[PDB]
Amino acid sequence: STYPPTPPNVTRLSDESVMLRWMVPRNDGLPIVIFKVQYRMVGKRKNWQTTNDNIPYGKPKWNSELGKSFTASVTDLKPQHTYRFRILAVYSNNDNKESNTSAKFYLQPGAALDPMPVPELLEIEEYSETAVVLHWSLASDADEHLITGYYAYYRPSSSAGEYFKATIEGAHARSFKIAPLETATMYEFKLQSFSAASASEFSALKQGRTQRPK
Amino acid sequence: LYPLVLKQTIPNLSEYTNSASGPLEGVIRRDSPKFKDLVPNYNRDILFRDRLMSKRCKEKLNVLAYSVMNEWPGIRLLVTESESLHYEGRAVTIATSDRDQSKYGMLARLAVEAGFDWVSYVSRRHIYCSVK
Repeated sequence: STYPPTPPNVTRLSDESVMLRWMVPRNDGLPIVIFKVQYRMVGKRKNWQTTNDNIPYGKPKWNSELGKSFTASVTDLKPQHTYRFRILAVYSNNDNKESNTSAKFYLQPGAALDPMPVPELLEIEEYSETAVVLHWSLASDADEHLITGYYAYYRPSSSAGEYFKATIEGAHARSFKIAPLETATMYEFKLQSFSAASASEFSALKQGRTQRPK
Repeated sequence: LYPLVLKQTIPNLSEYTNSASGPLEGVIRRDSPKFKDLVPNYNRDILFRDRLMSKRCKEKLNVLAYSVMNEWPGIRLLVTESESLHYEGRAVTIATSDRDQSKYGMLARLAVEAGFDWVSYVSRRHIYCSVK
């Protein structure tokens, strides 16, 4: 049998893009290989659009006592329109199962919205052979009440692929372990603060390597 | 080569556009001067739930027929229907002979591989394919 992802939750990233967050609940059904992301406009003549990314399930199997949570962006959206979003899981037998759809989400213009604080990203802690720890700071001014958390973007250095994303909740966080990562591998990392309504400019892009097996 | 998911389309764009199945045309009737061009497919390894199709439709439907059998030895392709291109013979609605809806995403991928110009995973019941 095959257990579906939860409906994605949406935050606005820019005038033309959003971040989606979902889970797969702990279950003994078939493994998921990838997820696909779909969106559709609420309104006229409207069909489901599929984005080009194949989001890999990754490892480990579960990242909590509840399931495994995932973060992914959808970009190139038309501003000032209402959308719905859903996630489709592809299983190890090549079948697929879609989440319930999100709530209607109006893509706001940024004029009424307040600038978010840009994290200042410190050197990447070369933590272990399979993990790295990001550290950052917030400028003195920063209205931390504005922040729900941080979105981290990372990929192998020089890779042309899309960034992987991860979510860390809590305005007060100032560090985050990214794991599991490939061993002896150079990654590039950038970080933004986010709220439901928006997200900061990016930190500097920082490079950091997992450890080399001795 | 991932299978398609529900509502996915390859190539990832509109049906009637260029890079896909190209433009719509004349709706073919019994009286139509076109009607003589719609060919029957008497491939024995394709199940029909109808036999009358366009020329390119047959070409690709035959490769897919033997591709299905190739991917799954002993399985057969099922054509369930032959304002879209159905009245022109240029679109098919398909499934598998064993009715394994879990294969449909895979079947969709096989229709792309088999060289259909535009494949659409329209429902859990069946896959839509078309040619230019």
